[PDB]
Amino acid sequence: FVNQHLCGSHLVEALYLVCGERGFFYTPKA
Amino acid sequence: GIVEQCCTSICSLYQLENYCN
Repeated sequence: FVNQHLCGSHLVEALYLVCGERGFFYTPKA
Repeated sequence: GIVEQCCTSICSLYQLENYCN
C-alpha cells in the first residue's frame, strides 16, 4: 500500500503504520 | 524531501523507512 502518490494526511498515516512504535518525523519543507 | 519523493512522485517502503526514528 506504500507504492503510490501519498500526500497530506495520507502520507502521515502511511508513516504511522510503517514506523510503528519507532515513530517518525514529518518535515514537508525540508 | 518526503513530499517530492512520495507525494509529487511515487514513494517506496525504502524511502518511507528513511523517516522513522
